[PDB]
Amino acid sequence: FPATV
Amino acid sequence: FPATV
Amino acid sequence: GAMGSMERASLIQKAKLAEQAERYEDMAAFMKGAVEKGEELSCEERNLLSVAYKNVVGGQRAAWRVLSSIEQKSNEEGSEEKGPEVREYREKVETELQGVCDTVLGLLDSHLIKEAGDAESRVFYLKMKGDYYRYLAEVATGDDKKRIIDSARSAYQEAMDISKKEMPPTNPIRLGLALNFSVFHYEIANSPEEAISLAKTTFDEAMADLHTLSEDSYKDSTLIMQLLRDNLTLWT
Amino acid sequence: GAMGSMERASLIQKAKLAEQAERYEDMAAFMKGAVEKGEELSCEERNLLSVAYKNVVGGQRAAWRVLSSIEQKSNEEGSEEKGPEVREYREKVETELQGVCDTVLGLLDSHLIKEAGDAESRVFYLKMKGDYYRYLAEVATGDDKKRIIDSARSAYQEAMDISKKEMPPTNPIRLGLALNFSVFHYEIANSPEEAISLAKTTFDEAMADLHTLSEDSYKDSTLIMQLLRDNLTLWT
Ligand SMILES: [Mg+2]
Ligand SMILES: [Mg+2]
Ligand SMILES: [Mg+2]
Ligand SMILES: [Mg+2]
Ligand SMILES: [Mg+2]
Ligand SMILES: [Mg+2]
Repeated sequence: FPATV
Repeated sequence: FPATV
Repeated sequence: GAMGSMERASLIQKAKLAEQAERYEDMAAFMKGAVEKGEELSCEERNLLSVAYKNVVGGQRAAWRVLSSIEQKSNEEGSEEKGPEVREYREKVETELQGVCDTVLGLLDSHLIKEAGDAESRVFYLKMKGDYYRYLAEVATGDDKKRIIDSARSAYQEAMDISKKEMPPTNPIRLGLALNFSVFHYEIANSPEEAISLAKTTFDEAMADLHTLSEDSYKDSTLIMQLLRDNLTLWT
Repeated sequence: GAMGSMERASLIQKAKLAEQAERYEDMAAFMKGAVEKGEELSCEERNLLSVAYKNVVGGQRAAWRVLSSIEQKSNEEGSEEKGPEVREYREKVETELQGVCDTVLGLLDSHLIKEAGDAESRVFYLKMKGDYYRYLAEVATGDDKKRIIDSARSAYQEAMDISKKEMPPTNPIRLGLALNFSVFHYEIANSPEEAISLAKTTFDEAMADLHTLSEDSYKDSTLIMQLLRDNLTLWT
């Protein structure tokens, strides 16, 4: 899973 | 906290 | 109940899916539905019930402790008055925790314990009864606090009496019961010497019976024995 | 709403307590109550709203992925038929997730976005709108899937247009928007080249502006820049 904020 | 199961 | 229209087997299937998804509130609701079908639970099913509610109430207890600590610091000398909010929110979490405990105790009383005739099932449910009265005792402050504590003690004691008569000293249920009753003595009953004595005697009697066990039973028993040792190390 | 009788300031106070207690469902309910008081949110309050719902929906998304994986394996060649339960429970979690997304989108539409005139607040809310349409897109399969995807794209694009005109390239909101819109391109829009280009250009333009910043602003910006780099490393 890629990083999101 | 002591261990409980 | 909202689970009244779902098949028992489907409830058990979904409890296992909820566990894999770490959806423990769902898992508990599914298992409550399964208990309310009225049939006895198998060992695997008892374990699903225990795991579900242990995780739910464990999170509530952790939150209650965070909020109780903030509240207690709020009432120290020199703390700024900040209104009723901390107490209110601690009370909210507390009431939800009490509700979960009452739900579990209700399942045990109607009618899991009375139908449990085998030592393993009866001791398992009575340990649970002791555990959920113990969680009620952790937050109790009123007229019935001593009675809540004694309800935990009485359930644990009956479970201990059966386990000593009917199960080997390495039985994981007997060991986990003793672990938790020892914690009850230390944290609830203000009896640290009893807590230490019980943990030590339980550990030593299990050690002496390990030679009778297979490799897989040995792994199960020594896991809980290590928790006894861990507590003894914390307490001595 | 059940929070209609609680003071706005008490709701914000309890949201912060819920965060400390890791009670994110409570935190989200408190912040929903605060939004529904109808006043604009401060920066700190916007952050509380974002944190609460990010944690709630993040847990739902994780659970949905576990269940979707089990369901997909259930439909592979040679898998034993096990009935409707996996699909049913995946649908249950999915419907709860959609409900949370609809609640957040409802708060943004009534009326956070239309009252947000400052670039920082408007971009923050439009990023959120893109994010929660993106989560709806992750589970969408029906006639309106393309429209859900375009709703995410349109919100992100408006946010990007404002952020490029009105905020420096190191602004953490601008950076986090770009990070998430890049993920949208990669995971939702089937546009990995656009995802990579956006992440790289965002990173390089921020790098060139770090020299203008204090130590504290530098820490904030470089934290999100590292997430851009992390994604670029995953994707290249
Ligand atoms: Mg039936
Ligand atoms: Mg109370
Ligand atoms: Mg004795
Ligand atoms: Mg008011
Ligand atoms: Mg659906
Ligand atoms: Mg471009």
